[PDB]
Amino acid sequence: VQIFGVHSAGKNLAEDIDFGKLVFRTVGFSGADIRNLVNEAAIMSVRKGRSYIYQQDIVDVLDKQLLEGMGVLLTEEEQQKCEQSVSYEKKRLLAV
Amino acid sequence: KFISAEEKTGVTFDDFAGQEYIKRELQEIVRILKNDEEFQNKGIYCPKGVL
Repeated sequence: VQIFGVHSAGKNLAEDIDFGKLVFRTVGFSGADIRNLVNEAAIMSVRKGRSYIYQQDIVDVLDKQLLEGMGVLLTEEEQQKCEQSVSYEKKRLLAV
Repeated sequence: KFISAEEKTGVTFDDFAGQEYIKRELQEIVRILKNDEEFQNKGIYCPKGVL
């Protein structure tokens, strides 16, 4: 938490950002990894036209890194059509 | 005296498809490099080596 505060002091943070509820998602991260995470959140903040960086930017960055970790690079549209391609009952089994 | 210091090659982004996520990420990287001061106003820094 202190390193996240230190490396993100010179950036425009929002009011809902709090790294105390994402400490369990950053186990094993080094200072370089936290710096990369802050820069990642800034890049996807400016990519979506956002002025600040809320908690959801960090959540999306971590989630997209986790998705990429098993080798899934899909944008929203292709993910939606591929979700629509699968039938209902064979998704109902994965749901249960 | 063999390194090709090129400026144009004639191959655009439209000729390579199927990896639009990679195209968007590389667009962000090159846009950060070309527009450096605007994003360094926010503290954004580009990666140095892309493999």
